[PDB]
Amino acid sequence: NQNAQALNTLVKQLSSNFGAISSVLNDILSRLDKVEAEVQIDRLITGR
Amino acid sequence: APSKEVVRFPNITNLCPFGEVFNATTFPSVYAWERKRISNCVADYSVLYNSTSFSTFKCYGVSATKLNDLCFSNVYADSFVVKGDDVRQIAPGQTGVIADYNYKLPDDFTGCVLAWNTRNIDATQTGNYNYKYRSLRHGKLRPFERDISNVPFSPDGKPCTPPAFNCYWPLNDYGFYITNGIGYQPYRVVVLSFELLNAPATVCGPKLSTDLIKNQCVNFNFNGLTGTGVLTPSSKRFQPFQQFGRDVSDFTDSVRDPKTSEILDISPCSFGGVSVITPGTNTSSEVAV
Amino acid sequence: YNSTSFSTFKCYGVSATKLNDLCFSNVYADSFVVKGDDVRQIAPGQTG
Amino acid sequence: KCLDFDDRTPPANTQFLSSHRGVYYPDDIFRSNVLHLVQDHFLPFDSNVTRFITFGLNFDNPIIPFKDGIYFAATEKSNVIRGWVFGSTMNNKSQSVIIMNNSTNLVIRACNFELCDNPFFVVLKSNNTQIPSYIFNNAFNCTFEYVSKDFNLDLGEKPGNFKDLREFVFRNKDGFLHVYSGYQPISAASGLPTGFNALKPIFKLPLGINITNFRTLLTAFPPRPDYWGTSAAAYFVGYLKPTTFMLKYDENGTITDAVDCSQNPLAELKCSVKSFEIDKGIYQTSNFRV
Ligand SMILES: *[C@@H]1O[C@H](CO[C@@H]2O[C@@H](C)[C@@H](O)[C@@H](O)[C@@H]2O)[C@@H](O[C@@H]2O[C@H](CO)[C@@H](O[C@@H]3O[C@H](CO)[C@@H](O)[C@H](O)[C@@H]3O)[C@H](O)[C@H]2NC(C)=O)[C@H](O)[C@H]1NC(C)=O
Ligand SMILES: *[C@@H]1O[C@H](CO)[C@@H](O[C@@H]2O[C@H](CO)[C@@H](O[C@@H]3O[C@H](CO)[C@@H](O)[C@H](O)[C@@H]3O)[C@H](O)[C@H]2NC(C)=O)[C@H](O)[C@H]1NC(C)=O
Ligand SMILES: *[C@@H]1O[C@H](CO)[C@@H](O[C@@H]2O[C@H](CO)[C@@H](O[C@@H]3O[C@H](CO)[C@@H](O)[C@H](O)[C@@H]3O)[C@H](O)[C@H]2NC(C)=O)[C@H](O)[C@H]1NC(C)=O
Ligand SMILES: *[C@@H]1O[C@H](CO[C@@H]2O[C@@H](C)[C@@H](O)[C@@H](O)[C@@H]2O)[C@@H](O[C@@H]2O[C@H](CO)[C@@H](O)[C@H](O)[C@H]2NC(C)=O)[C@H](O)[C@H]1NC(C)=O
Ligand SMILES: *[C@@H]1O[C@H](CO[C@@H]2O[C@@H](C)[C@@H](O)[C@@H](O)[C@@H]2O)[C@@H](O[C@@H]2O[C@H](CO)[C@@H](O)[C@H](O)[C@H]2NC(C)=O)[C@H](O)[C@H]1NC(C)=O
Ligand SMILES: *[C@@H]1O[C@H](CO[C@@H]2O[C@@H](C)[C@@H](O)[C@@H](O)[C@@H]2O)[C@@H](O[C@@H]2O[C@H](CO)[C@@H](O)[C@H](O)[C@H]2NC(C)=O)[C@H](O)[C@H]1NC(C)=O
Ligand SMILES: *[C@@H]1O[C@H](CO)[C@@H](O[C@@H]2O[C@H](CO)[C@@H](O)[C@H](O)[C@H]2NC(C)=O)[C@H](O)[C@H]1NC(C)=O
Ligand SMILES: CCCCC/C=C\C/C=C\CCCCCCCC(=O)O
Ligand SMILES: CCCCC/C=C\C/C=C\CCCCCCCC(=O)O
Ligand SMILES: *[C@@H]1O[C@H](CO)[C@@H](O)[C@H](O)[C@H]1NC(C)=O
Ligand SMILES: *[C@@H]1O[C@H](CO)[C@@H](O)[C@H](O)[C@H]1NC(C)=O
Ligand SMILES: *[C@@H]1O[C@H](CO)[C@@H](O)[C@H](O)[C@H]1NC(C)=O
Ligand SMILES: *[C@@H]1O[C@H](CO)[C@@H](O)[C@H](O)[C@H]1NC(C)=O
Repeated sequence: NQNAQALNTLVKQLSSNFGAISSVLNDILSRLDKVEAEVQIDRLITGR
Repeated sequence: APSKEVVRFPNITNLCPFGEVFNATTFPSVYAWERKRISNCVADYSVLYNSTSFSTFKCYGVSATKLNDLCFSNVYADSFVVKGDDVRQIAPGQTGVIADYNYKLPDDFTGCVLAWNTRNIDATQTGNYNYKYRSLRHGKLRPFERDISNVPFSPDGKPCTPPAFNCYWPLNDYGFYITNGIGYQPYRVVVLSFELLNAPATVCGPKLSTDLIKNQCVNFNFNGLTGTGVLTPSSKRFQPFQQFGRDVSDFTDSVRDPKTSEILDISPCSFGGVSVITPGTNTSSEVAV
Repeated sequence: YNSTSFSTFKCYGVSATKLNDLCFSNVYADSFVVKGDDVRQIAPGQTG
Repeated sequence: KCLDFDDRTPPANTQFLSSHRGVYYPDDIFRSNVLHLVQDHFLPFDSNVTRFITFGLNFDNPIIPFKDGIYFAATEKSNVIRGWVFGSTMNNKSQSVIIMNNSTNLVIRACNFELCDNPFFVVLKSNNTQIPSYIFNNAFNCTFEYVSKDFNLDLGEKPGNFKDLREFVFRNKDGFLHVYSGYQPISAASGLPTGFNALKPIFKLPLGINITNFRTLLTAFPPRPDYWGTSAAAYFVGYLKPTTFMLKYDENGTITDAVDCSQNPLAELKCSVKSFEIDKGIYQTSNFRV
């Protein structure tokens, strides 16, 4: 159960914004150009 | 790696009413600003290039260079006229007479602000006093809320009659003259507000749709939401007000086709563990996988 | 609001919408005149 | 013209509980087989709801404050409740919006209404025909107008218990009046039936109006051309508060249950562990908050 729960919480943590406008990479890359997208994606990369 | 491109936008044939909004014959006062809904059209704003020059163009929540590749939900255009000095107040987080008592933008505004000088038509040699703004009010307006009441104002907050010494009418008239300075010249402002990638949309950028390819890794663009994945038929039943579906990870895992209304599941292209067995690079360059 | 119209109004270290709810320490007002082109220079980090 | 009902018993403002009603869909994203935590303006579980009735000498249509959005339930059997007026001053000095079923269309109009102090529709028991009535005396600054597709409402008093429970949630935010709605068949003689029913979005009106008060629109049943009467109907009003809810999406993607995290320590524990089922034991919860 501990192993399964660790993996499942890892999966669920992908939904957490880390100070970024959204946790969905595709949404960010669809709305924002290279620079602002880079800022948001850097936040997401740090969090993940 | 994806090999093909799928683009699915809804059946839209008409151009958006750029001439009706940005080229209207009359504009409201800022205190009585008017809102107009926009739907079922192509937002090919390059047509504006030949007709309109914008002193101010600022977009929030979206990059200016992505507008051509998106579809917009709940599109509204708010139109009014202000002073040149007051144009800076049409933006989130501002203070001043306009942002306090006439027109307030939300902190989380998504959309764009366009302003352009209108001295030639909105100003006269004799002075045009048709445009107004509220100069006194008991408290500040809430975002996107309107107050067109005209009742006498008293700073003590009691019923009022104009003659009394502590009594003022709360609406002031802009005086727009031809010989005015740039800060006292009329500017027409259009605020476009919309949501982008969370609901059905009927206003779309000028893009060409392709055939729906299924069971193949593709680069897809559904109503402006881009990604890479494999599309399959879905058993999910979306409500009419739902356009996208998300899993526990917030990944967009389903979508309703804009044209056929079919529900399609989206899956990642990459999958499966791989390992490499080697006897040592010095011994050999042959590997097993 | 009734007397002055400001071409430029920029606040640093504080949000314009909170000014009504604060008390200010050691308040000073520096006053001068410049060219229109030079107004942009009245800001931190400028050169000219 | 505007008619006044004389010798009306004052509203009693009887109090009941809301049980688990008032939940609506927080967004437009499809979800299924998932527990979703969301903070928003919800009606807290088992909150106080005020009842207003039309029966006998009671014609309860007072001005009720809006506060931060409301939940409005209607228990009826003869379609007595027809709509609402939302506004601030409830007169022609400010903008108001009327939402009403006039027995053939749904009409939403935002103008400067010279609202009648006693606005109502009129239905004749003799042959169940609605007669033209007055909801307002005048209107001149209309900013929003909407008329739906034609239909036919079933007029006429009916016997038995209340059969229809119609629920609405009204929320004014960022210049939009959000209206969520839901229907339920009931067989209740009186009171607000206990249960759960997720409300779906039906309107997002771009009104941009300052809304602080509202008054329900009802229909009177005059027995004679100069006297006023009433048929049985009831409605209930409750107030939304900012709070955190854990919603449950089932296989078809419908909200079938919810937990109000602030109701009691057990609900807080359920929201923290993200599950409707808690095992036996002792669990640390939030420190005592005031
Ligand atoms: C806005 O509405 C007011 C009336 O007051 C409003 O409506 C009521 C039904 C209530 O809901 C009030 O709370 C609400 O404020 C209009 O003022 C009224 O105008 C009428 C028509 O001109 C006046 O009638 C006249 O009054 C006198 C005698 O009393 C004589 O001149 C005439 O014989 C005639 O009866 C009425 O007095 C006046 N006041 C009231 C209290 O009704 C107001 O005109 C309207 N504003 C508009 C239409 O712009
Ligand atoms: C809301 O409704 C009120 C009441 O009808 C409107 O006020 C009215 O506006 C008209 C049009 O501007 C005014 O007419 C003009 O008024 C002056 C009189 O000196 C002058 O410009 C013209 O000769 C003409 O008569 C009218 O006086 C005014 N009425 C009142 C009682 O104030 C108001 O405009 C409406 N608001 C909106 C936002 O539509
Ligand atoms: C929506 O409209 C209502 C009704 O017009 C507004 O309520 C009004 O709010 C003002 C400002 O807060 C109140 O005036 C002030 O009240 C006290 C004394 O009562 C004091 O701060 C000042 O001297 C001044 O008088 C006013 O009383 C109040 N009116 C009512 C009937 O409650 C409300 O502000 C509007 N909301 C928005 C968001 O614009
Ligand atoms: C959107 O339109 C398409 C295409 O149908 C029309 O004819 C095309 C040649 C072109 O002129 C389009 O713009 C027209 O709308 C409809 O697609 C239908 O469905 C199948 C796939 O299931 C498609 O391959 C066929 O071409 C179409 N068959 C028909 C129209 O009989 C689609 O249904 C339209 N969607 C909406 C919401 O109106
Ligand atoms: C909710 O309201 C009740 C009172 O409702 C009473 O019963 C109804 C059936 C109807 O007859 C109403 O008119 C009655 O008033 C509150 O219950 C009491 O509230 C008072 C005042 O705060 C309190 O002192 C008492 O202890 C409460 N208990 C009883 C048994 O009456 C209740 O507090 C209200 N809820 C909230 C959150 O305010
Ligand atoms: C909703 O889906 C169900 C099947 O899913 C189960 O029941 C749901 C209500 C919900 O509890 C899920 O988590 C469950 O897994 C459908 O139920 C059947 O629907 C058919 C018609 O399609 C009907 O004839 C059957 O009686 C239903 N009952 C069973 C036990 O299968 C239900 O129809 C779906 N709702 C719709 C289609 O509106
Ligand atoms: C309910 O209201 C609607 C909308 O006002 C009425 O239908 C309108 O009637 C007016 C006045 O005759 C017409 O000018 C409009 O064209 C109608 N609009 C429609 C049909 O969409 C309808 O008659 C009303 N029903 C009643 C009073 O019973
Ligand atoms: C009284 C002079 C000294 C300053 C007082 C103390 C602290 C700062 C207070 C207010 C700063 C805002 C000044 C007015 C500019 C905004 C008005 C407008 O946008 O038109
Ligand atoms: C000499 C031309 C090529 C540039 C030289 C190399 C690098 C960049 C050097 C300087 C940039 C500033 C130019 C002057 C503008 C600032 C002066 C002002 O604010 O008035
Ligand atoms: C608005 O449209 C008319 C008609 O096409 C055109 O002549 C005019 O130039 C447009 N607006 C302006 C400000 O010129
Ligand atoms: C742009 O406007 C000019 C001036 O009216 C006109 O001659 C020209 O044809 C227009 N071009 C397009 C592409 O509309
Ligand atoms: C604002 O200034 C005008 C123009 O001088 C004057 O008439 C009015 O009384 C002033 N209002 C206040 C509230 O000081
Ligand atoms: C119903 O009764 C009213 C009231 O007398 C009458 O006007 C009408 O003609 C009757 N019949 C109908 C509406 O079919």
